[PDB]
Amino acid sequence: DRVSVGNLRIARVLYDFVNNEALPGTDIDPDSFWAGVDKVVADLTPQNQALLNARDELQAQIDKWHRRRIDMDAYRQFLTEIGYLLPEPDDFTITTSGVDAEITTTAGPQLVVPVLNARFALNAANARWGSLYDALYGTDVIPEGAEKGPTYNKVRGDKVIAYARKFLDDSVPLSSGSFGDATGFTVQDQLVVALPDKSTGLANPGQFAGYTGAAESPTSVLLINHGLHIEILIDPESQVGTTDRAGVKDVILESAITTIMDFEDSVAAVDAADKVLGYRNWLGLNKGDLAALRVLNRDRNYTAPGGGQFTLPGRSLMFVRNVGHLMTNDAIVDTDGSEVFEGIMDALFTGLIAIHGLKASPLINSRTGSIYIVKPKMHGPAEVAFTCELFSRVEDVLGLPQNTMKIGIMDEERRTTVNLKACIKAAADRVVFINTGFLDRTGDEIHTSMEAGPMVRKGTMKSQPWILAYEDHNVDAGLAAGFSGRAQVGKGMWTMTELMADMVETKIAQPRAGASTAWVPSPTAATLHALHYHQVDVAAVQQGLAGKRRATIEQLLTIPLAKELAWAPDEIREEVDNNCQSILGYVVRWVDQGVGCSKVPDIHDVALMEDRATLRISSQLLANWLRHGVITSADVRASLERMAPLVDRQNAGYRPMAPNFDDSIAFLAAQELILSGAQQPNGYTEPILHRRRREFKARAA
Repeated sequence: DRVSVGNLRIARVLYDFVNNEALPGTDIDPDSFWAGVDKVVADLTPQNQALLNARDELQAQIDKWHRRRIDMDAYRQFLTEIGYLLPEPDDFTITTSGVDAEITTTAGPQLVVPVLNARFALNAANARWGSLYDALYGTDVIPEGAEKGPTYNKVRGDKVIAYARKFLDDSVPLSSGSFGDATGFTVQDQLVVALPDKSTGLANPGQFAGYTGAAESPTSVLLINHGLHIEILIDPESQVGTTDRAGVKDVILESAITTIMDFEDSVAAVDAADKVLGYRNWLGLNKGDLAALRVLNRDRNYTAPGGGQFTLPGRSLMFVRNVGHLMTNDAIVDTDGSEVFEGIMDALFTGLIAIHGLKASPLINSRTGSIYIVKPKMHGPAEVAFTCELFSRVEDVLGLPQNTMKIGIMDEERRTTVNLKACIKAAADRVVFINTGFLDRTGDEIHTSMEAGPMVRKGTMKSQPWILAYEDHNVDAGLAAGFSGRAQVGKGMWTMTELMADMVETKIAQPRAGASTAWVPSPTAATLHALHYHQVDVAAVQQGLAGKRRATIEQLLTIPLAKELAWAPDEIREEVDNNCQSILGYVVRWVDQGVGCSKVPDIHDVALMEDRATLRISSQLLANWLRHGVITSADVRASLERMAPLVDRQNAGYRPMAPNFDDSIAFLAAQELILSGAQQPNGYTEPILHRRRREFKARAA
């Protein structure tokens, strides 16, 4: 079933894929590459294993501590004693180089898409440019007599048009009058726009940055604001442009400035066939020839306010997100049976692939010659140090100069949060971002303090002292480490796919909090969230936050215990009902269809775009309420059974779970996640999930 190379037994599909598709073009000797792999896996595996065991020893110690008991003073002293809370390093500045300006300079939206889905991955890459009009018309941003019918509704149209003209006014203002009264654009020398009883220019001429067509009647005017590009498309002959008083047919926003192709929480990849699919798609993006023709967009040409032709990138600068340290995968199995660590595997294979995106021989990702890898679920700075070591070993096997493989550190584990400055310092010449999330981090929060008592409800976690301090701490640390002109400070994902008006209203808080990037669920959402980077001068904000220490180690460690009495019976029911629905709705699709991400209607029927992290939080909360006797096993079974046919309801378009639950592999998976969730390492969900997806796939054979 396998190819023996050194002490490794590689799955043939994987072996064949690396040799036939990946290796050619990289100037890496196939046999050499394979011994390289063999070497790295043997060398780094016990360290990898050492790190994983340290996690369990720490959690055990913490579990016992709580069981013998809150004295927040000795608690913090205990953590220090065991090596969980480490000493905070001296002040420093990251020194990472050869990084693209999308990362170092531009604040903008950031897309995340499951790599296994070439259609989504294609749109993601093409989402760097996005029509504002389409985004406004199609979503609930413009309210509905402007209803969306089977045909275009001109009423909705000039509402769209009005909104856009106002956007231009706030973003690239004219010295006199508004864009709403524009009648035409000309390029005298510079960008002059004709008003009815006037003619005016850009209040700051530097905002003009190019155009197309002829200077007298340009086909489009390129504008720039806060490093982001705005393009007004001008075609009086077009249907839209015929009714526009300056012949404007559309406004195009530079939107998803970067994208993350995800091998982690948004996919289901449980054996060697899945991984190859992922790697193959990642290959196609890097060579630049993936298609379905819908091709990757080529770059864009323009004319400076009196000069030559310059080209702007037309694709989203791509990061890849490898899996984390925990999992093994039988794509590579050792001589004596043991599955190799998935993360080590990802570093070599996605790193090898990325080499193709460094040159044309057609499409290039990084222009400065870096490979950008996001690493998730690290706990503490020894774990960061190992990842950097993994990368340096890989860059040797690949022939790449050291420091080629950049790191984006996800801050989503408690032991990383309280040692963030040191985690950053361990990657000080590789790091190109940090980022915060609600979902994994809360999962970890619940699991680390599982034994201390029952946690507050899920909806309530969003406002807890620990999480507010954690968000602020992330930014402070990034800024103090000198991120402003160097790396991204990122914030989490907007998960309500349909609530775009709501998104435009609230998600502005993230750049206001000094985040240079944040996550959006789609190309449409990317365009809309780009509006926020125009309103908010992030570099200004980041400059204002300098030297500020707005979160103390005492605040970070405030465990979210519910106060006594707390809830009335029906509130508890709603909570478990809601959690069981989230688990089922997601798990049914993960196990039966290997679809890691899609729109799962929640209890109140909102379309949520959640990944595996939602599993982690929902399950850990229930296991917590189980452990402290808030609810019983008799309670949990009940809801899980009640919600099961309703998930079945929300899935018309599949194999029902009700009424014969005990023979549904998904229903068993979801149930296991609850009842044994307290036993899962850091409440991770992969172990139970990977097992069951494999189980189900052995029903399909």
